[PDB]
Amino acid sequence: VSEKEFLDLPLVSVAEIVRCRGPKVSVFPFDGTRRWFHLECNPQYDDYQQAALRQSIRILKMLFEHGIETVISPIFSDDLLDRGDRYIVQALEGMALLANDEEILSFYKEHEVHVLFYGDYKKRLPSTAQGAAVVKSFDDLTISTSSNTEHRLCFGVFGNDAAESVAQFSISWNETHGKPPTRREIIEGYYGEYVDKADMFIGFGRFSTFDFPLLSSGKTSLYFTVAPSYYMTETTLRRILYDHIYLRHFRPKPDYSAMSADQLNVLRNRYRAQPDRVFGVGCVHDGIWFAEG
Amino acid sequence: VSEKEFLDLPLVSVAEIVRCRGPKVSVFPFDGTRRWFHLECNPQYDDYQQAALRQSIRILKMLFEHGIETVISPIFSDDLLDRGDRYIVQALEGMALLANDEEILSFYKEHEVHVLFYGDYKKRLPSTAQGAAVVKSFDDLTISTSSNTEHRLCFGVFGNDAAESVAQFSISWNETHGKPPTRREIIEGYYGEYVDKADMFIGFGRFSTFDFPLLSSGKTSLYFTVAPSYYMTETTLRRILYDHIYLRHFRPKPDYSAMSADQLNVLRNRYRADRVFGVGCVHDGIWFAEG
Ligand SMILES: O=C(O)c1c(C(=O)O)c(C(=O)O)c(C(=O)O)c(C(=O)O)c1C(=O)O
Ligand SMILES: O=C(O)c1c(C(=O)O)c(C(=O)O)c(C(=O)O)c(C(=O)O)c1C(=O)O
Ligand SMILES: O=C(O)c1c(C(=O)O)c(C(=O)O)c(C(=O)O)c(C(=O)O)c1C(=O)O
Repeated sequence: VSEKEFLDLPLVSVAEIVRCRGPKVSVFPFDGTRRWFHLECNPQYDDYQQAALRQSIRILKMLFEHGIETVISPIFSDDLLDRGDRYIVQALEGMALLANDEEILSFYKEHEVHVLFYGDYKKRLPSTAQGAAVVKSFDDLTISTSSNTEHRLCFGVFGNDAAESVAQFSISWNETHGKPPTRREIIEGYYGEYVDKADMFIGFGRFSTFDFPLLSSGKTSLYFTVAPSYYMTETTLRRILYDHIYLRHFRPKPDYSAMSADQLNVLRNRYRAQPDRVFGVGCVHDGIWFAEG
Repeated sequence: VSEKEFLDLPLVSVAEIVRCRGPKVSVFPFDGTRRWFHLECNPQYDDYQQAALRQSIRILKMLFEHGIETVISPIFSDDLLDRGDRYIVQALEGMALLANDEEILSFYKEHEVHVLFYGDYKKRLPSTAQGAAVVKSFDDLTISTSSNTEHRLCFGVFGNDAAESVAQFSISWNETHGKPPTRREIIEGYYGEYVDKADMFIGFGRFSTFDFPLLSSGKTSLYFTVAPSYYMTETTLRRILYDHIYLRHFRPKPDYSAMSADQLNVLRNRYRADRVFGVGCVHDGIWFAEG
């Protein structure tokens, strides 16, 4: 099955393929959107939060339409890369939109998305009226979308450093059960439901991943877009899916004892000089980091 | 300071720079060493475990000498990529070497390395006799290198999925202390000592990271070499270090509201021209990242 074929497939058979072979759980932060906003919109007229929210809908829609069961989307934390909002008041406007805007509520309905929140936000959100309201809206959104069974969407708010949460949870579970919680139960406790390990993380810019505790594995395929997340097109998404599905786990494994001198030379040249190439090494233009290619 | 300048530096300078600007903690699994072995050695005449061991010593020495304080190296687990051994009898040979080999005991001694092991190896490993022995060797090695204070080496053996371990550690801790353990205490519990969050991870081949629970962060800089880990030269390491130290956290941050139409255009065009690092191709059953 070739890449061009896969790009030529109608959406339905792609979603079938993904439902069979994964990725089942995908991590996708929306990074660099302030960059995107200053390049693709008019900051003098356009409303930042609405522009961003429209793109979040578009991308979530795209991911689910391609047959991805669960999306994990870090939204706000101390270690989020290229975050959507520098200051928490603006971030709280964004989160509120996530839990109250009619357009996105309609999206959750139309795509049967059940929406969960993870992280330390119940403690760490501002002890302000606004943060109280946001926490409330989160709880309400989890409730109002709880009849939706086709897709799971997990938003991460202070979704780094689960260690203390796991500890306290485990202590409680042991007190209430007489035995430690299994791994499964720990995951349910942190995310509100059981979620399988991530099959891919799609990042942007600097190679870095974050905010998906308990869900990371060496099997999680990692990608890093050159352009900020909201530049994501359906073709890009397909190149990533094709790579994860057919290329990252190609069979059969090569047998190097079976190789000709030529075959070893050919493979040696790829790895050997030239030279000492490492992906993730970059360069800086006008204060902006870009991976060298 | 530029890439060329940094590369021209005396090692001692590079190391002082690393000592004060980081990476203080670096994750470096040794991956694809079987490809390397089939490409660079003679399997009919060369001993695999010894060749691998010698390369491990070379790279570890290189990292510690460049000023890095703690190296975390996944050795064996269920989610390692391009692992050193397909079967656990061989992997136990390698582990045994790490705790018992003359050359490497000498390495720990001369570079004042304290060596710890993390993961669920005490439960999984000693199903057999060889495993039980490896575990005792692990313990002995942690103890006999314990007065070394310059550098820390953590070898990962079944060092993924710490959740259950953290849970039991916390239950026990709370039972003996009357309060939950802090993050620091949890980290000390899992690794034996407190370890700061990883500042960088250096993989190989398929973009993936693994086997450093509790120590991963958005700030962990990630790198994936094209060639198997044992091909690493001092130049590669210096390019990596330079990127992490001076590029990944460039200041000052750009101000888009202060750019000219032309400046906005040039940047808009880099992004509008669609590439994804991590997308690859396959030659002869082997995956390579596309440039
Ligand atoms: O301080 C910021 O919030 C910020 C960030 C950031 O995520 O920390 C970035 C960034 O993407 O890393 C940028 C940036 O686009 O480089 C800026 C910026 O406007 O230059 C800021 C910022 O608000 O200053
Ligand atoms: O789980 C695998 O994907 C797998 C497969 C496979 O294609 O299903 C094979 C195979 O092609 O037979 C093999 C194999 O080498 O026989 C392995 C394997 O290396 O054990 C795997 C696998 O990694 O699980
Ligand atoms: O089954 C293996 O152990 C294996 C692996 C592996 O780590 O799972 C790899 C690999 O690097 O992914 C390879 C490989 O080099 O691609 C091989 C191989 O010899 O092709 C094997 C293997 O022992 O078959």
